[PDB]
Amino acid sequence: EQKTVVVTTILESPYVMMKKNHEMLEGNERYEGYCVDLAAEIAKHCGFKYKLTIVGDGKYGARDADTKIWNGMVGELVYGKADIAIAPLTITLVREEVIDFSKPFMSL
Amino acid sequence: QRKPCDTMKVGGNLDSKGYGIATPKGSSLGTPVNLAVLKLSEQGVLDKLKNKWW
Amino acid sequence: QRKPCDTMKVGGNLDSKGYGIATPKGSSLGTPVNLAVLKLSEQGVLDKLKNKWW
Repeated sequence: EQKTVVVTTILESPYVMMKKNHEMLEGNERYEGYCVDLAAEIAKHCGFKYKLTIVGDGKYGARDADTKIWNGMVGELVYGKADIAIAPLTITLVREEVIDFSKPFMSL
Repeated sequence: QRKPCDTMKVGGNLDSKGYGIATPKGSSLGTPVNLAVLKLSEQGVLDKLKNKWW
Repeated sequence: QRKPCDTMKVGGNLDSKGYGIATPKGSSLGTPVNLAVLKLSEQGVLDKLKNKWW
């Protein structure tokens, strides 16, 4: 009956900031920031339960050579460590063909 | 804005691109968050966040 | 860049937007048109025409 999801985010200082009590908090409390309160607003509208996590590779990361096998942040979606990504990540067809994307939230 | 103010832009920037939320193919979560993003996009709440964080 | 050359841009772009070809609601040719657009994009003719005209 119940369901939960895992979220990917990144500690980019404009978008996510490490709260001073960083020793022992959970990712749903470890963090604040534009991505964090955007995610909170999205969950406020959509109602789903979630947990925030950093990208486990901790980086954008490159394509695997001659294979384009995905980096950590994309692989955590495609290989089920997470089910949604809410991060400063560039829209491109070379990614859209592999995974779906929302409407952009900013233009830059 | 993060002091020391010893860095600066020059030139009129290079391109225009979007940032958005993403979701793997077939995941049910996709459209019910996409509609929420549309809600925020039309309600303009993002302007509060931009003010708060820049 | 035209002959009079008596005016100039100032600053960068204020925002970002894009053009799209448009047709009335549900026009059945629109998807063939979308395919034509996609192919002309992939063929780079969007570069060709601008490089001709500008």
